[PDB]
Amino acid sequence: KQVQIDGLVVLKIIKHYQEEGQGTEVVQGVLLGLVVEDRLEITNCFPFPQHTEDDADFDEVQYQMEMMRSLRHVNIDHLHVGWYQSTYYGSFVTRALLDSQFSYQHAIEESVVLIYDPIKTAQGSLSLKAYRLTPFEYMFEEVPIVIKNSHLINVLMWELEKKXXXXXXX
Amino acid sequence: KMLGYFSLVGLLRLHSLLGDYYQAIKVLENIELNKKSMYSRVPECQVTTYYYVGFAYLMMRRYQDAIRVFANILLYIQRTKSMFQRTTYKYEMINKQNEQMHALLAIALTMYPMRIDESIHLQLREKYGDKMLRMQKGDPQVYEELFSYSCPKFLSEPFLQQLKVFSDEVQQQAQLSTIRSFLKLYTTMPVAKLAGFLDLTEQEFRIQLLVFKHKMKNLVWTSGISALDGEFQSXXXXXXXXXXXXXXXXXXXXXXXX
Amino acid sequence: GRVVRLHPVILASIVDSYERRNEGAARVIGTLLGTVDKHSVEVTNCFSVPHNESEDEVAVDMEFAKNMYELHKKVSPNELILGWYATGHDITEHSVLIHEYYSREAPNPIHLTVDTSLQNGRMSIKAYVSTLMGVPGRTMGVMFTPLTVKYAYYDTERIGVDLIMKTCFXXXXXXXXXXXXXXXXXXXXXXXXXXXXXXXXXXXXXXXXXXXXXXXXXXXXXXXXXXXXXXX
Amino acid sequence: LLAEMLGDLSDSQLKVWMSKYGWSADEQIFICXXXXXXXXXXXXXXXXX
Repeated sequence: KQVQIDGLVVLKIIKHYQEEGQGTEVVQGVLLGLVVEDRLEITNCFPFPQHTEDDADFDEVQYQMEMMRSLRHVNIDHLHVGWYQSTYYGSFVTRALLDSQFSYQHAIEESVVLIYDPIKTAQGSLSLKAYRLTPFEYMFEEVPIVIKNSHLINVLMWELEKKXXXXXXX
Repeated sequence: KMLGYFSLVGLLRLHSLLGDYYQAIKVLENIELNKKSMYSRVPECQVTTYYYVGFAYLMMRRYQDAIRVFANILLYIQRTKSMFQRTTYKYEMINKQNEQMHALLAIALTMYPMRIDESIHLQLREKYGDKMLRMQKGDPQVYEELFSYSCPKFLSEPFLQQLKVFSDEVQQQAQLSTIRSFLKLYTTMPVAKLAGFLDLTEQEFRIQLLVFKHKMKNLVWTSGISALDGEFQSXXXXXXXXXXXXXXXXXXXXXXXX
Repeated sequence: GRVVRLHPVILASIVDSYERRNEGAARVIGTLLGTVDKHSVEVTNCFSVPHNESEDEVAVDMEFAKNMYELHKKVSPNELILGWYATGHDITEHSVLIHEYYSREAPNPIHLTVDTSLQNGRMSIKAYVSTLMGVPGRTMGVMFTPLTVKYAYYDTERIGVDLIMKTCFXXXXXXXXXXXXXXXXXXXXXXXXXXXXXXXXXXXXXXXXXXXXXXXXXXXXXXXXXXXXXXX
Repeated sequence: LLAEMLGDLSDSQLKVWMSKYGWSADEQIFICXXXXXXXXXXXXXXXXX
């Protein structure tokens, strides 16, 4: 199984986690995309506001519905394919995070949990993983995440340190 | 060696005035020498060389080579119809000579392309503008009369130009162009329409002959000619389209760069 | 303002916005966020807008602007609403009027054109603020001032971009294809109406020598022809 | 017509010339993608710019 993460999805998750890190409050959001075959495309994400509540019940359905409706006026219009969080404890320190995933899985059994570490992520090393629950057994497992970028996106990214029909056909 | 080149050009010109066409052409072929020495020594010499090249082109069937040499000596309207402006550095008598050369070039110039330009040339004179109008009309009767009236200009030595040969040859080519300009584009054409148009040409019998003769030239294509019926019949496209698109882009580039 | 810096995320966000619709002809519009309180405007985030254009007239969803911005403020108040973007690739006739709308949210309005087609390598972005030089003895006339751009990133994004470029260092699409086929099966009438439009634009320009309007019309016609070729 | 044009030849003489150029009588004497797409893409881009 493979989670393909888009350029804006990865940058938003790193940005949000780091912003969250300055906050000292854990940061979560939703991942948007497409279940293709076994494989899942994550094309975008959005941040959920910080909540006093920890882990589950963090989600704000009024915020989510508003954000989803306003995006839909926006082009992407993509299913919630899971959620991301930044959690410091390693490795697999916290039980609580998993139950959240069970709630997502009950809504859509294909849902994916992404976890990113904004402190240990350094130049040359992004610290990220993707999980699903298993269907004496362990409760969950990790699938490697690849990155998808268009030729247009590749050119765009190269401006750092600079010194549609096709996609459809594909 | 610039002086030697000048001597060659002058000698060649003298031979042409009193000399045979082929030997002069050979001299012209030897004759060309780096631009720069001529540019450093004087403005005029380059203009004279350009005039000689134009004369050779005129002697030559092609008017293309002479068209380039004359424009460089003097400003000429460019492909894509942009003005070509010449430097005024050369001495005024030399400049007058250059203007005369430009007037001569018009004859070469008209053959090269189009169309009705005399903007650089003075508006008032009817000598050249009138000639341009007559060509536009497509009727010889006016053209012939233009030669007849401005018989004096052609004559200007008399032995050297006893018979007006070049002007007559040029006029006969000029008469043919308009007929080709309809240029077929019709699968099948009524004989009568062709007869009406060919009737204008001086020979009445030319269309039976004049039309077939045109086919031999190949400027215009006739289908079914000589037929019992008597009625004439008349990837590549993509390439043409692509070409046009290229021109459009070029124009845009120049605009952006500007 | 002297210049503009744009974060790589904004470039990628504009491209992602454009990509989802899958329309070559269509130009997408949204909001930019960042900081415009100095001579260097820093563009650091963005969001898409619902946007439609009919004839000269265009519709923007005002409520969408307010409601999304309000959520943006809850995430990060440091990233202010500083202007708008569209996918261009060029300035359009309606842009000074659209810009007047964004002025209500903030001023002066800033327009970022992001060329998501990326025809020119050097710039994926053109930046403008509205100003009028003015004419003596006459009322001042509004126009866009072109500002120089550079792409710059904070450390987080720099790290992110470097990581992304390391290795270097469908139903909707089908529907679009069907629409293109339908256009092809109709293009003889649309040709004759794009021929007229083209002439109209020329007329406008003549009047100016209105001119802007005509130019826009001509551009639209050309675009329509290009889209017909691509379909073929 | 051909015989006339050749100088009013007899049928026998005409035959000599038809034979010489391989002409014979019939009813009468018988006498006789991807790249493009890419180009458009570029052109379009240029126009847009």
